[PDB]
Amino acid sequence: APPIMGSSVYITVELAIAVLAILGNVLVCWAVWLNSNLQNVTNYFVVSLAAADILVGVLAIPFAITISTGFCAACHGCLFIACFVLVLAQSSIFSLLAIAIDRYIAIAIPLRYNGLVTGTRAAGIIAICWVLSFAIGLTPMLGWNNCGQPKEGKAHSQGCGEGQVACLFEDVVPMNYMVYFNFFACVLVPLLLMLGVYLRIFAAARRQLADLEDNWETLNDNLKVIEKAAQVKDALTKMRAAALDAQKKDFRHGFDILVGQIDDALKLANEGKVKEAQAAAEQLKTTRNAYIQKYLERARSTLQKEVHAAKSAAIIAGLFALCWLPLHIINCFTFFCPDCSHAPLWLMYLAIVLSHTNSVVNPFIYAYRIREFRQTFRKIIRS
Ligand SMILES: CC(C)CCC[C@@H](C)[C@H]1CC[C@H]2[C@@H]3CC=C4C[C@@H](O)CC[C@]4(C)[C@H]3CC[C@]12C
Ligand SMILES: CC(C)CCC[C@@H](C)[C@H]1CC[C@H]2[C@@H]3CC=C4C[C@@H](O)CC[C@]4(C)[C@H]3CC[C@]12C
Ligand SMILES: CC(C)CCC[C@@H](C)[C@H]1CC[C@H]2[C@@H]3CC=C4C[C@@H](O)CC[C@]4(C)[C@H]3CC[C@]12C
Ligand SMILES: CCn1c(=O)c2c(nc(/C=C\c3ccc(O)c(O)c3)n2C)n(CC)c1=O
Ligand SMILES: CCCCCCCC/C=C\CCCCCCCC(=O)O
Ligand SMILES: CCCCCCCC/C=C\CCCCCCCC(=O)O
Ligand code: NA
Repeated sequence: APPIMGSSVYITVELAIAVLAILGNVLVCWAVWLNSNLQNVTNYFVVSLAAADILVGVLAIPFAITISTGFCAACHGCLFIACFVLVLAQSSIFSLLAIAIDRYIAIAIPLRYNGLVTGTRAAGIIAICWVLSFAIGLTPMLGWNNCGQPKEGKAHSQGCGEGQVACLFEDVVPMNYMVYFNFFACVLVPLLLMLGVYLRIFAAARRQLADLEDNWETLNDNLKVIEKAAQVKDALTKMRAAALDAQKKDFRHGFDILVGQIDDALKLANEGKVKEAQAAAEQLKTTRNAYIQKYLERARSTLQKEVHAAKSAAIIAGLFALCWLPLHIINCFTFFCPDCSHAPLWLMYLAIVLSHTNSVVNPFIYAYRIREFRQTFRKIIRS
């Protein structure tokens, strides 16, 4: 069949993807500018991520359509066209990595976060990443390419002038750079690092919840042994150690009557007044229900709020890896198996449009998983 027929379908799908990539991600940057609640260090990385997805539809996708024609051009002008999308992919990887680290510091060392992670330092970190992404993505232009061994039979058949070449990715971009340098070092290694950071995040949160529950059960279980008891001095000692262990306002009050009531009943045991030491220790049961019980339930909800946020960010990085791995696996076959038959053009088309689809999914996740984004999105849509 005519080659223009199948080309029109691929061009149509690519042009539609760019429209959704530009529209949705601009809506993300608009919400962060208006709503001040969205103006935190974690969201400055998702705006840098949205800018990379906006630039995919404005530049990378139009570049991909020009590559498909095999037009004649200077080999270095062809290099910038074929390799610019690598600059945007590296920027997203660093943005995903930075997001995972931010949520780790928030759950591991929550007290120092506001002093550790500041808005003026992230603006330089984002700038450092974008400059480094241009270096990684444009590495073939520094000499690691195939401009010195041009395909003349393809250049003569295409009618290319002197100094030009049939602009094709697999012709000017070496496949050892794509597999060893791009996929392994710059993509796979940071992705595995992202998997490790999220493991330590979910485990630490599961341990903090378990530590809080046991500190509550130690406060309750030992309340039954003082009332059914030197035996009262033992439990009142496990009282305090577990009371301050759970200390990690109205709460600061409630702990003061708690540690105070346990202190009063403690000395009543050192001098033998057992029945009075008992009676002085069932009055702290009222303080437990009116103050210490409320602090524990509030911290459990706050813990879930941070975990839900860590889950949402973990989904974004997972969707990235799913949309980009099929393309890299196909390159591993072209490189590691020369006796294999090269992947057909339709499968390559499917791998290109699948990698482009990652520039559309992220604004959907924020609206579905982050309430503040969804509400802010509605105010702009209504107005
Ligand atoms: C602000 C935005 C839109 C700027 C966009 C700049 C783009 C469109 C420009 C900048 C550099 C340009 C390339 C530079 C060199 C060559 C080699 C030549 O033989 C064919 C054109 C080609 C391949 C150019 C295509 C267009 C190009 C990629
Ligand atoms: C990345 C996750 C979702 C797994 C997806 C599976 C993909 C990447 C796998 C499954 C089957 C694979 C194909 C199986 C056989 C061949 C024939 C060979 O001559 C070229 C590679 C090619 C065409 C493979 C390319 C990669 C492939 C399409
Ligand atoms: C951390 C995980 C996701 C890494 C993914 C593993 C990658 C690197 C693995 C999985 C499947 C592998 C391919 C499976 C089959 C073949 C055919 C063989 O004739 C050459 C090697 C080749 C082409 C392998 C190359 C490496 C490969 C692509
Ligand atoms: C993300 C990196 N990357 C690649 O890894 C790649 C590639 N193009 C090929 C393969 C050739 C090919 C693909 C589509 C076509 O229309 C065509 O005419 C030829 N590869 C292996 N693109 C260009 C779209 C690309 O940017
Ligand atoms: C929403 C994104 C809109 C993008 C609009 C631009 C899309 C088309 C871009 C340039 C097409 C490539 C130009 C190459 C000239 C023809 C090549 C040839 O005939 O040999
Ligand atoms: C939704 C289905 C779209 C079409 C299939 C998408 C991906 C299929 C996965 C791999 C199947 C193997 C494809 C290889 C084609 C034949 C290879 C050959 O001709 O030697
Ligand atoms: Na992206």
